[PDB]
Amino acid sequence: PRYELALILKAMQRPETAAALKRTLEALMDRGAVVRNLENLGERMLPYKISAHNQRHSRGGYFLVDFYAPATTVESMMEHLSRDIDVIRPNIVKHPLTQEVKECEGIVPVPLEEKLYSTKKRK
Amino acid sequence: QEVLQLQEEAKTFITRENLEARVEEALDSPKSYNWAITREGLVVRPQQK
Amino acid sequence: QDDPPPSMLLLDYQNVPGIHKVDDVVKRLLSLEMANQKEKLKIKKMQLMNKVLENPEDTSSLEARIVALTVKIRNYEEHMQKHRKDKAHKRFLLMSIDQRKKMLKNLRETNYAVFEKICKELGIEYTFPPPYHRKAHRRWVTKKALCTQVFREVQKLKKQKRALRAAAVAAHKQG
Amino acid sequence: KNILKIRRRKMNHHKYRKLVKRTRFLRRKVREGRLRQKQVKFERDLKRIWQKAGLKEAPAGWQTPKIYLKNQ
Amino acid sequence: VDYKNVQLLSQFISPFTGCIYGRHITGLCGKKQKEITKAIKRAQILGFMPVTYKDPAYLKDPKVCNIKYRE
RNA sequence: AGAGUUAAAUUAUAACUAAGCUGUAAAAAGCCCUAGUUAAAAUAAAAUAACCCACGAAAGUGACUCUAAUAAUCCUGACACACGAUAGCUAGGACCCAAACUGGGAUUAGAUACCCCACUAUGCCUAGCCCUAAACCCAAAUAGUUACAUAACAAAACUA
Ligand SMILES: [Mg+2]
Ligand SMILES: [Mg+2]
Ligand SMILES: [Mg+2]
Ligand SMILES: [Mg+2]
Ligand SMILES: [Mg+2]
Ligand SMILES: [Mg+2]
Ligand SMILES: [Mg+2]
Ligand SMILES: [Mg+2]
Ligand SMILES: [Mg+2]
Ligand SMILES: [Mg+2]
Ligand SMILES: [Mg+2]
Ligand SMILES: [Mg+2]
Ligand SMILES: [Mg+2]
Ligand SMILES: [Mg+2]
Ligand SMILES: [Mg+2]
Ligand SMILES: [Mg+2]
Ligand SMILES: [Mg+2]
Ligand SMILES: [Mg+2]
Ligand SMILES: [Mg+2]
Ligand SMILES: [Mg+2]
Ligand SMILES: [Mg+2]
Ligand SMILES: [Mg+2]
Ligand SMILES: [Mg+2]
Ligand SMILES: [Mg+2]
Ligand SMILES: [Mg+2]
Ligand SMILES: [Mg+2]
Ligand SMILES: [Mg+2]
Ligand SMILES: [Mg+2]
Ligand SMILES: [Mg+2]
Ligand SMILES: [Mg+2]
Ligand SMILES: [Mg+2]
Repeated sequence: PRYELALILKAMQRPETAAALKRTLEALMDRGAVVRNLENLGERMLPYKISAHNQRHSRGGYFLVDFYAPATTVESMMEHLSRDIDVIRPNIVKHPLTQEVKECEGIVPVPLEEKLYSTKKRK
Repeated sequence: QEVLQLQEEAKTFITRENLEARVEEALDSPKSYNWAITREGLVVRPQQK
Repeated sequence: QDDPPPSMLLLDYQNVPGIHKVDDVVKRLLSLEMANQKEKLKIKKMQLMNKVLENPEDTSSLEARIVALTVKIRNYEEHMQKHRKDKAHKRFLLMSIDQRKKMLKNLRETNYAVFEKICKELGIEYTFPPPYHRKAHRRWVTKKALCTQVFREVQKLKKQKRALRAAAVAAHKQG
Repeated sequence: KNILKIRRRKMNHHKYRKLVKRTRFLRRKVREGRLRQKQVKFERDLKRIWQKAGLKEAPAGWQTPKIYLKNQ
Repeated sequence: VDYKNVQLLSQFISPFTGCIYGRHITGLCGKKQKEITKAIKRAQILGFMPVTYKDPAYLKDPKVCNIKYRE
């Protein structure tokens, strides 16, 4: 997967929720995006209260949208997400699974540094 | 091998129709990533419910 | 301007078996469409080195490096268009335009015909470095401009004063 | 220590800036005064050429612009 | 390390402050410390995790770090 | 280099509540359109992580995200070319807070200062200049060696 969409949404009832998600992925599929998956992380009370669209929210629903999109596009979708009345905060991150795991071989122990000061028979 | 992986996931993708399915499913099955650690390197995932 | 078409199938997937039968979704995923820009630059690199070169394999070939460098320059130029305030990348571009000139001086000294054909292909022109780099300042540019025009005049005057002698001596010889 | 060299500089600089404040307009004269010599010598430099190249007038379309006195 | 598991990132944060413990406490490689830090900051701006205190839910979870506050 | 975003704090401005609040070695002036609490945009600046030592040619760079992206099959090289902290200059915006200047207040023989209080150019953005630093790691670049060898001190001595 290429890109990841963290959707924090205004907590609603089910129908309204469904609507919001649907039109979101519609917008994406219109900017040229291929949607992999949809992961509902639940409705949580937000860590802190978020003010957007002249409403200050306590709780919210959490969603994760993996998708492939062309480079040029990401701005467009960000704009159309910011415009949206029920998105309580958008974001788009390079999907975690493009990033490689380069093996910690372990701790390479660092030896004390020597030959800093000159040898001097002082005092 | 890569090309065939993607060939396999092409069956599982979300397309214009499956929206109606997928969305209805996403709400049905909440999934967690929440995940922990033990001093031995071991993981303890969320306690069984 | 050239245009590595949206559907072009990123380089590393080009020659693998059984591609065209594959459904349009995955083709769309491995297209230049979904690509980073780096990919498009791999393509441009390939195409240029095919059109221009002799032996696609040699990296170390003076020619090869000139072509590659030229690709990256052309890229820095677009990145220059969109960011005019970016001093860093201006630096890269201008170092690189130069290094290309360096290796071109190498071709022009060593293998002539090849150098020639590269200059033809890549639209690069070789202007010999002019002796005496001196900042031309207002006083000098002005005094030279004047002098140039004084010359341009004195040859005119000399021309006429000898032309009336041509006319006079010919009109005396004729009758 | 080496501060004792810097002290001198520090003083000499300060004592100079102070000077250039009092003297400012006297200075301003003598600067422009020499710019009007410059532009003139410059002119003569070129005049010399017509007269040396045999032309009577300065060549066609020559206003001989003022570089040194350039302002704003 | 993902910015998604806030439990994990909570494990490396001071409960009362919301501080991020240093290597000399957490005891991590260079790359894993850095990884954790960035992950946390991401989790804070995206708001999966709060800034100024350890989410109470996770106070009762296993404790990794070497700090002794209460003596 | 772009484009988008904000967690802590602060401020407008309301709701209450108390008369004080601020400020130093000690005070005074200052403000009570003040202060504590509860709400809350903009602007500005980026705790911890950092006991890390990465990235850039250097200046410099450490909130978040995405886009673009880090010259050279790699020797040296200018008065040429392109950059160059702060401060400053030009035009237009911004203005929480800081603050040269200046005006009060103390201190003082004096106090054009150190302390206090306000407030300004200015730090901020966009575009254009200016081209200076203890621009210093005071240690030129590129290959080497640890042989020979202690002026002193500092970061040990040297080839090409
Ligand atoms: Mg010693
Ligand atoms: Mg002197
Ligand atoms: Mg003079
Ligand atoms: Mg900008
Ligand atoms: Mg705030
Ligand atoms: Mg407040
Ligand atoms: Mg307030
Ligand atoms: Mg006190
Ligand atoms: Mg009083
Ligand atoms: Mg610190
Ligand atoms: Mg450092
Ligand atoms: Mg790139
Ligand atoms: Mg390089
Ligand atoms: Mg060089
Ligand atoms: Mg400067
Ligand atoms: Mg400035
Ligand atoms: Mg101001
Ligand atoms: Mg304001
Ligand atoms: Mg103030
Ligand atoms: Mg006074
Ligand atoms: Mg006294
Ligand atoms: Mg004192
Ligand atoms: Mg003010
Ligand atoms: Mg600045
Ligand atoms: Mg410095
Ligand atoms: Mg120093
Ligand atoms: Mg020096
Ligand atoms: Mg040098
Ligand atoms: Mg070099
Ligand atoms: Mg040796
Ligand atoms: Mg001795």
